[PDB]
Amino acid sequence: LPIMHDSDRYELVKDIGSGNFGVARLMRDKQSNELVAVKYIERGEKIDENVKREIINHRSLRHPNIVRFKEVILTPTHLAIVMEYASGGELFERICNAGRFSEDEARFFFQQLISGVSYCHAMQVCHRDLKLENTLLDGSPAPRLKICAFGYDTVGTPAYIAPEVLLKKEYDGKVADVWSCGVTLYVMLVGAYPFEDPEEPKNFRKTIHRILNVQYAIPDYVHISPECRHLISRIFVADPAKRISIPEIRNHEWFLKNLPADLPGQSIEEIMQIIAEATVPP
Amino acid sequence: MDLPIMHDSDRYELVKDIGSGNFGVARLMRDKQSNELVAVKYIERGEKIDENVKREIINHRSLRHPNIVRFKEVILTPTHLAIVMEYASGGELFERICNAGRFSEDEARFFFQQLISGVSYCHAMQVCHRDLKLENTLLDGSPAPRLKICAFGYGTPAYIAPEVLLKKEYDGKVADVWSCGVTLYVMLVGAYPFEDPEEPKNFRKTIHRILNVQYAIPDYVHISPECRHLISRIFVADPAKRISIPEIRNHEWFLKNLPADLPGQSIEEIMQIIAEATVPP
Ligand SMILES: [Au+]
Repeated sequence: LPIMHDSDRYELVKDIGSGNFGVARLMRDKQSNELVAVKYIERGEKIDENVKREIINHRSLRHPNIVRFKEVILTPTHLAIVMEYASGGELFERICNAGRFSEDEARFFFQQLISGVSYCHAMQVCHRDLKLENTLLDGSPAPRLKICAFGYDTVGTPAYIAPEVLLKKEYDGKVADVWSCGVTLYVMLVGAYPFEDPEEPKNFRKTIHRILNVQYAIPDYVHISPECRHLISRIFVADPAKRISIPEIRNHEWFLKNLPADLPGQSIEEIMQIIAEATVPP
Repeated sequence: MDLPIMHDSDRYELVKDIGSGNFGVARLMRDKQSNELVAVKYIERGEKIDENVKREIINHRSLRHPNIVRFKEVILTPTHLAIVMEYASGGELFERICNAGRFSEDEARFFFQQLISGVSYCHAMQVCHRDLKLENTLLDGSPAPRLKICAFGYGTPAYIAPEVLLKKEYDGKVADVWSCGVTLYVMLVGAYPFEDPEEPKNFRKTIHRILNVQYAIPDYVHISPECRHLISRIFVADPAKRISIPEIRNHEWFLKNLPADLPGQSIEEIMQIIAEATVPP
């Protein structure tokens, strides 16, 4: 990992290498005191089109519940991509710490989740560009949800995979995403993944089976409003045609409860200048 | 292995069954009369209910400090005695460090203050050393997390003091001071001292560095001279010469921004029940 740059702007906090921020550098902005992550791609043949793509693509994303691009820098050696860093850890970890959430806390996060997914869809980012199986939390004393988009250790359950995705080579990514969000809601409320047998999580055949046949069962000791239960039943629908849609959720009674109403970087020119300047290696 | 079945279903709402971690294999449930969240450990009626268990529970029940994981109550089941205590829902302090990369000197001081408060208190109660799980402290659910130390239980050799490795007789309280130094360091640096980060399972090399007190605050980590001094005063191989808890309580770094603040169950019920659960259905 390439050495420490712009001491005037950023302080090296810590080099990390095992999250979903990838292998990265953790740095503080000596003005905002803001925490930021910094990825790196050697200068040369790597600085290609699909990169430039990702960078521009990403910058477009501006919704707060997203891990936002900040800036691009040029070193002699590398391309450094600097973005927001969620210092609050994984949402899953908070769940495990809690045992499970109250329906109201689950609703609080789920609102942010839908807001960010909706926004991302409205910029045409479906499915596999979105790490909806491992969402994170910012550092704040009141935690904001933070979704990673484009990554240029952590266990990922197959439970996140929608049945049509299991069964088919082509599908609507947005609908699949809805399924995913269902998984996250469930896990928040139950403290365990649906479909997955908690005692043989590595029995993938069994898991997949239950996904295909939509076999889930809210524990007797878990008690949720009938509205909530309904919403869940409306997401866990095998037929993508019949699965509730994002807007439909945006108007669902459970979703609307206590819903907050809220729900100067670089010239793209100079960005392109630095990408260019970066495609050649001294 | 597997737990007995939800009980006292009128005082407590079952939150979750868990099988590992720091609260071991246990049960999370909620007291409906405080809203507070609790954890439950289970021992099998009869022989296992030994004198160490008696002593451990009694000693546990004795402690009342906001930085210590607190005893709530004990309960009898057909199969098990149920011990109910406070549950730190904020996870491990270490996890928060990793999430942060490292702490600012002020945040590290904020937690370290609580650390010393709780250790000091435990010492005054003659609870040293192995009674404290000082290598794995925890946080409550507070948005502004409170440090929570597990006492009595029912990793990295970094925490072990040179004398604990070498000498036959040692003071557990002084050893504890060393431990607290480790915690401070790791908060500030984001890594354990002594332990080679690229060779964490090299316990030989680690131990070597412990015995020779070989540590090195990274160039990119910048701490006040007061802080650096304190650390130099804790990481002393000779226990005789190591800074003491009271000495720390009066150290300038410690005192900065120091907050000034720094209905149980009857002993009879308790003893009664520990006695009754000596017999196994
Ligand atoms: Au050696």
